[PDB]
Amino acid sequence: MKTLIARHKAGEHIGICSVCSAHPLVIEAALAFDRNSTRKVLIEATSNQVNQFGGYTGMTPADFREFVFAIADKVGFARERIILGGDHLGPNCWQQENVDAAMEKSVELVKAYVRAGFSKIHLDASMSCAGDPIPLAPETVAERAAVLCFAAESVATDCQREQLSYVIGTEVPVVHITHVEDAANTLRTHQKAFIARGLTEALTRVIAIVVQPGVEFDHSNIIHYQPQEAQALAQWIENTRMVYEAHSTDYQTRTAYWELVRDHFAILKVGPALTFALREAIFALAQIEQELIAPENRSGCLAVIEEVMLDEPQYWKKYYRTGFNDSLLDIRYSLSDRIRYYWPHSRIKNSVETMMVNLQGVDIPLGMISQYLPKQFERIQSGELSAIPHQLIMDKIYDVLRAYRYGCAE
Amino acid sequence: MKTLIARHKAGEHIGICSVCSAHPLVIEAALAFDRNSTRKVLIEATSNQVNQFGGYTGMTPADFREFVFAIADKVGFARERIILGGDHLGPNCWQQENVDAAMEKSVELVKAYVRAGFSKIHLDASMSCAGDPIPLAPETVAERAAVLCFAAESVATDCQREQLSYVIGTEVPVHITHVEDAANTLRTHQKAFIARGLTEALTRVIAIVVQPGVEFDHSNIIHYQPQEAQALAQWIENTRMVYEAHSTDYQTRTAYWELVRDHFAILKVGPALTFALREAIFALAQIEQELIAPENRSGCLAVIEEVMLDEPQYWKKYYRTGFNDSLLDIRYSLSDRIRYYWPHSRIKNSVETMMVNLQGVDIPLGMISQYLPKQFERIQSGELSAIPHQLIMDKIYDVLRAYRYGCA
Repeated sequence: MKTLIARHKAGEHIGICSVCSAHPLVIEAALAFDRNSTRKVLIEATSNQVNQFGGYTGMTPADFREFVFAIADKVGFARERIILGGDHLGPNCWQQENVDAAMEKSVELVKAYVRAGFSKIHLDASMSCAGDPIPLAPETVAERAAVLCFAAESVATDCQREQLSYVIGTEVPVVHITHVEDAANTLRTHQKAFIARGLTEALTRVIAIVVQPGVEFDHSNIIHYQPQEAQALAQWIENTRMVYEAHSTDYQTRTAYWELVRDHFAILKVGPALTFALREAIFALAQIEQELIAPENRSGCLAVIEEVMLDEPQYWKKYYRTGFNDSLLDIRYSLSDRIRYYWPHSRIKNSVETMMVNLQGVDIPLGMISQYLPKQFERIQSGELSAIPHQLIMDKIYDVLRAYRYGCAE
Repeated sequence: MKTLIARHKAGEHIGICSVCSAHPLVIEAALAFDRNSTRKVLIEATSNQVNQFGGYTGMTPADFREFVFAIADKVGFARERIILGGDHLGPNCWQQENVDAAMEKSVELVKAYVRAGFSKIHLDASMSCAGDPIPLAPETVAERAAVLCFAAESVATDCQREQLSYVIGTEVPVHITHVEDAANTLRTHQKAFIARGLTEALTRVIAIVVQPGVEFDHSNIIHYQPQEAQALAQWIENTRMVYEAHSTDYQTRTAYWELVRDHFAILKVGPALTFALREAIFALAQIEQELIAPENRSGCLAVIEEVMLDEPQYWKKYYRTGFNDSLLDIRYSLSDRIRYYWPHSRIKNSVETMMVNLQGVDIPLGMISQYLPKQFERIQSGELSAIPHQLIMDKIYDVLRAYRYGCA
């Protein structure tokens, strides 16, 4: 959103949390969390999650829109308060193909997103395809981005075009804090590639550049933002119309989010942390169900989750450790959150629902909430929350959204 | 303390947290929590815990003093910053016995506390003994308090006497205390104390126990309703005393603050401290199940459950009858009857086996977020480590933090 960024550029401490999750409960929580505020909610898909072929979620951009809208309707959240975004749009998942074929799919990808009413468009053709040199000449990155912007602008209706915002650049190094001269060079070459295609107006719609401010996580480690080390970057962006977008901002302290927004990292992408919180809720509720529910009725859902992930290891296998118990500890507790790819699995969905139905039929003792969901227990104590399983899950996800809101709001 | 209450009577928002626990770890947490402040720490025992005959702890009041002091020495807590008190001192343990046998036990109980340097003394002889009318006449309750106070006075040094504070009354009903019944309790105690020659000792009565509308049981908390305790709050302003409130466990930090404001200046906590300790133990046992090799696991939880099922005297009258229900009560009830089992030999050793296993291992961040999320947030902000002992300490500090919010 242009107005929010303009308020930031005029010196207001304000940022936006970009929700990068396809999980329906996470999207429900994101929308519910702001139901009674006036803030816009930003939800973004990656070209892998959703594209013209359905990505891996079986959703086209049009599908994803209606999916989010249907959740919004159920919540009571006005569809117009929703910003939809495309993350890392470009040849990303057609990387193994030659330039022509990957760039043909990328053009139709950008067009699919734009036609579906996605207004925030991240253009990223920094990856080398088959036959390409490694790495790309920075001029080649820019040119390919201009081709993608040209495609967006050409399918846009007049109304959509004026509302389109472009993000450029990538967090991927060609943790290493981005050099100001590389960010400068990324802008300069995008400028030049845009002008070479007559994209003079579209260039004023490039609102953000992606940099690495010094944040990351892997399995059991967080790289905490160090403001002193990002001051050069922070200062460079001030003499532009743009803000920074930061990726992989998950698991930072609420102080860091505030510092980040102060230092002009005003669009903060979150994802794993949201489903990580959801998963902690499900695990907590499953432990509760194991003791509270009669043995013939228990869902067995933790055993189901584990079995599925062990037999279809493809989404986790390249991330986790080899030792057997180490792999289970990772499957369960890694900040990386590779479990997020398995919630759609039919066995997992069925057993989690069985669990939910079971727990909705009985009052959960307060002491079990204190044990397994302590922060929810305290909110129940203060009369702000009920012991309803669905609300306990929401609240778990809200706590992630609360950390961001502290950073992004006044 | 008399100066704390004097500040309160002069209009300052100040309270004190009365820690009613015998657990060494909770006592250690209490002392370490105020290690760097200038606050006094109040630790109280009941007759059941500690008396002439050792109670159930196997500690006389003298033993309990050295036990607190030994913990204070390790923390680096100056012994002089500690206040030792006796809770519900009177014939509660020996109700089954005759009036005069239960009362002789009670005077020797109260003498032993005073001799051992306990400076805060709750006199409560409101229970009916064998041969008594149910309930006792308020005059009778008053009379027996005067007897116990006389016994406390009869043994103090000049120094100890100058320092001796009394509390009177009880929370146990004969629903929020009628101002009238509170006034009647005070009035009768004054008359009985005076009649016993105890006019000077009367000036040393610092508090009366009432019910301000705070309670818990297994899975329910009755939350303090400030507007319902306003009549009580305005009555005590006229008197030389403050209120002491019992069973304040599990309230909000804002209810604690409201309590002190409304002159419930002594707040008694106990089961919430050990409840928190038990949550840390249970979380660590789960972490141990997943991190430690099969041949080295403590079997902590299975030992606890077995021991509690086999020696069930401390919980049997509290918990439910159904077998699974009784397991859920044993684990999770806010009554925390498990607190009586920590000193058992099998439980102690399996808990220490667990701690030894866990101290050699690196606990993944993700597990602490799952099982100890508030501790994880502290680690996340770099104000705590993934050290098992420090994880138990922090669970107990959170209870203590809520009180400090209300009291300081």
